[PDB]
Parts: sequence; structure tokens; C-alpha cells
Amino acid sequence: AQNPNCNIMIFHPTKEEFNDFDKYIAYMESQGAHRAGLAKIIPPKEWKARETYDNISEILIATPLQQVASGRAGVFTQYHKKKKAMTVGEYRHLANSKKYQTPPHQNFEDLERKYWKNRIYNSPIYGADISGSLFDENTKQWNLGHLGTIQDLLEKECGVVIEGVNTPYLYFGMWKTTFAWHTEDMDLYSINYLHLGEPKTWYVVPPEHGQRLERLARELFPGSSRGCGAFLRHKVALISPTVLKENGIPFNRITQEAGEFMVTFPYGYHAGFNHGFNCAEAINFATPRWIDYGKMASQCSCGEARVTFSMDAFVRILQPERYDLWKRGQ
Ligand SMILES: [NH3+]NC(=O)CCCc1nn[nH]n1
Ligand SMILES: [Cl-]
Ligand code: NI
Ligand SMILES: [Zn+2]
Repeated sequence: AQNPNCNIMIFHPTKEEFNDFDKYIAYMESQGAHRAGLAKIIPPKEWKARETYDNISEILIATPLQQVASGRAGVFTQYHKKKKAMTVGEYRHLANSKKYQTPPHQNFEDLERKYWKNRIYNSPIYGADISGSLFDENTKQWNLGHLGTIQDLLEKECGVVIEGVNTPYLYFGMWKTTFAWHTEDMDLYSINYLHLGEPKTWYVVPPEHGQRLERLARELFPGSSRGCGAFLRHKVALISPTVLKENGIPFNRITQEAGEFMVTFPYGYHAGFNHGFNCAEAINFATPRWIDYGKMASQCSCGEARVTFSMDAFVRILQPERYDLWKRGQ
């Protein structure tokens, strides 16, 4: 059995290996990468996403979100407070201001320590889920806007055409910007490219151990749990590595730097934070191996988790017994 300890694996594909995306995902899985829930992919030296990032400042962040915490340093929720629009240039300036800039620090571990110690006492602002792409149209390899769609995967595996589209999203982050513990919608894969700026630290629970995290989460956020049987899909709960370790939860951590891809695997819970101003691009995707995860994915039907158009078809086809309840929640 490959990668039995579920370690995060790091890959260095050659330019030839970088041609066929699906083939490389399958290769990583042949090596046990999925057991971790997350893998890093360092592109070959010959590859670039686009020529420069000199011309990005006029992108609009129509609804920046201020992430306001409640709870305790290691066990907290965050709510997103809507802010007035601003451009990416304006946002970069804000991220670099004295109020929001990354403190002095010795290394990634010192900064991680500062994050967990102090995150709750600040409310960073971020740009999330902005439809768009920063890949040049002439980038043929690992262009997140040119992957096979999940609708086409489903049609190829199961035989039925469905409505829906699948496009990438941009994220503009700053110091302490946080992504809460979650799996993807319908336990899909995600791919994630860090275009520019400071790192993003990730935490991940092996898929085979995801229920352990769910059990702990229900214990640590009891009101939330009573509210919804799948409340982690609300994407608001944070649990620190110290707390996870105290509770015996299997996990791993890694830091992504500019120019690196991260793949999350079906049912791999993940969370993390940004070190400073950055821009990332992400999209969900599927493979044949996903289908059985999609059929078994939990769903939030309490109403809090988000209206999702492309999701409808996935629930309708893969989870017909749950469909009507899920839809009432939409
Ligand atoms: N699935 N990918 C993730 O959950 C991380 C997405 C990129 C991100 N960066 N800050 N919040 N989100
Ligand atoms: Cl700090
Ligand atoms: Ni995610
Ligand atoms: Zn819910």
C-alpha cells in the first residue's frame, strides 16, 4: 500500500509529464498521494502561468470580506462582513499598510505560531470567489481555465448530459486571511495555484480519517452542530494544530509558495491562512475515482451553505433520494 502514513507528497513533473493533466493526477494517486488529502506540484522550470503580473491592479474586488472571529485562539468561528468594493491595487496597498501587514518573523514556523496566537484579535479583509483567471490563454499546460469540466466527467462516466459550467475563481489575500475547515462541494477535488505574493499555509486531514475531524468539530462547536448535520460545509470553523494534536486527530501541514500548485483530493478536509498579500486561483475538478465520493458526500440542507447552480445536477443525478431536501435548502 502506497503512502500508508498519509504524508503530503511533493511532485516535480517534467515538461513532458506536465502535458496530460488527468494522466498526472492518476500517476500521483498511483504513488499514494491522495491518502494525504493534499499534494504539492512544482511545475517544471520551462513553464510559466503568464508573462507578468504587472497589469493586474485594475481587477475589481466587488465585495471584499472582513473575517471577524469569535471564540478562543485555537477554536473559533469567523463571519464575513461585506465591505465596499475596491481594486486589486487598492487592496494590495491596504494589505501592506501598517494595520494589516505581516509582522516581522524568523521563518514559516514563527509566523505560524503568531497566526494561531493572535488571529482572533484582528479582522483581515479578503477577496474571495472572484470569477476569473490569470492564466494566459497561450499557457497550454495546467491552465486552470482549460481543464475538463466536471459536467463532462459525469457524462463520460455515467452517460447523462447535464447542465452547468465549471470556471475558476481568484482569491486576493493578506496576512491572517483564513480558509476554514472544509471539504469541497460534493467532495470534489480542487486545484490551487499561487500566482503571486506571499505564502499560503495549509492543514489537511487524510480522507480516511475525515470523520475524526467531524466528530471533534461537533464537540467543539455544539450549537453549530445542532443547527446542521453538515455544518463544516458552512466554511466558518477553525481548529488549531495544537487542538487537533491534543485530540489525536491525524493531520499534516505544508506551506505553498508562489509558483506552486496544490491539489486537494476527494474528502480531504483542509484549512489554512495567508502570510501576506497574495493572489491565488482555484477550481474544482473530477476524475473517475471521484464519482463514488460524490454519491456519498454529505450535504448541508439547513440553508446556510450557499446557493450553488452547478451543484444541483450533481445532487440530482448522484443523490436522488436527497435531492428534494437539499433543494428545499437552496
Ligand atoms: N480548495 N481550496 C481552498 O480551500 C483554498 C482556496 C484559496 C483560498 N485562499 N484563501 N482562501 N481561499
Ligand atoms: Cl501577529
Ligand atoms: Ni477548498
Ligand atoms: Zn447547514
